[PDB]
Amino acid sequence: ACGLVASNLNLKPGECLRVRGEVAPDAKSFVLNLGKDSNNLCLHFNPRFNAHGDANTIVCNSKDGGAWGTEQREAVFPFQPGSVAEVCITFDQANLTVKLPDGYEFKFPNRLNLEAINYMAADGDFKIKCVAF
Amino acid sequence: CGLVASNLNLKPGECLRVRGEVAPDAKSFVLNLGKDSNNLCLHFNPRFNAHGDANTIVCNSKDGGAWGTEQREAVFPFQPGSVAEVCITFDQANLTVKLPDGYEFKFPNRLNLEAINYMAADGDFKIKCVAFD
Ligand SMILES: C#CCO[C@H]1[C@@H](O)[C@@H](CO)O[C@@H](O[C@H]2[C@H](O)[C@@H](NC(C)=O)[C@H](OCC=C)O[C@@H]2CO)[C@@H]1O
Ligand SMILES: C#CCO[C@H]1[C@@H](O)[C@@H](CO)O[C@@H](O[C@H]2[C@H](O)[C@@H](NC(C)=O)[C@H](OCC=C)O[C@@H]2CO)[C@@H]1O
Repeated sequence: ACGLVASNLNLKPGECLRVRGEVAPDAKSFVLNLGKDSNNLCLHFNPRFNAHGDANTIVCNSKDGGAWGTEQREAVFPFQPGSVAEVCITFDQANLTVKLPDGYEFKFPNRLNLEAINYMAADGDFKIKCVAF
Repeated sequence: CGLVASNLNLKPGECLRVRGEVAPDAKSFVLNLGKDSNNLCLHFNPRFNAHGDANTIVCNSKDGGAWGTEQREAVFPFQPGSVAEVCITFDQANLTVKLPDGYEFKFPNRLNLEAINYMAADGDFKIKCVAFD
């Protein structure tokens, strides 16, 4: 499903983007995309509950000029179907830092050259309740 | 200009809460709501000192790119250099706009929208949080 799209976010390095949403009881996966536009993502954040052959795995990637980068997976899955979850994201030139429920945090390399994050899109089985910038 | 959001999927009776910062030198700010940028059920424009108005909220609609007839409100609970929250709901007949300090007004739903999918900010108001109830 296609969810909320925001543009002109003007999120600068060090600033925090917070997103709170409801994970569907029968959720299979959801996505938060961040970057410049739909073809230029410094972060594709994709928790997979049960999707693409994956169970309870966070998949991350980038997209540069339409081209998917090299996927990476994380080793903690602090999401439950049928619950509210918050995600908090910042960045600097080297990395995005993703803070999750249950104390967990990880970094994903920043493979694009964006001065600010201007675009966010949410998709899949996560109903956005609040965005704070 | 400011934040633009699409795919909001706001339905009748649901509450959209927008918090932000009114600039210290504010002259005017805008929240636009509707289907898309050409079809606005609400152009909400507090004018501190702008476009011929002092301390007046101007409201209008836009239907297929054409501005409607302006409505001016009777109240103005905004100050430059402050934080302010605006809360909006709608139904068949009207948008209801709840303002700081207990003020509220109605603006007719001229386009008869059954969903609000688009929001945009402009002017001397920086959005800091958007919430959906
Ligand atoms: C469009 C879109 C969003 O979906 C794709 C996106 O989530 C990317 C992120 O990298 O992954 C795509 O699926 C991958 C899948 O993750 C890969 N799995 C493994 C384990 O590496 C897969 O690998 C081949 C199988 C060993 O390739 C697919 C499709 O590209 C999402 O489709
Ligand atoms: C585009 C855009 C955003 O700005 C315009 C928008 O707010 C519309 C909404 O109807 O109003 C435009 O300004 C009017 C202004 O409301 C009028 N003021 C008065 C007091 O009638 C003005 O009248 C002539 C000057 C006293 O005309 C302007 C332009 O139509 C905003 O430009």
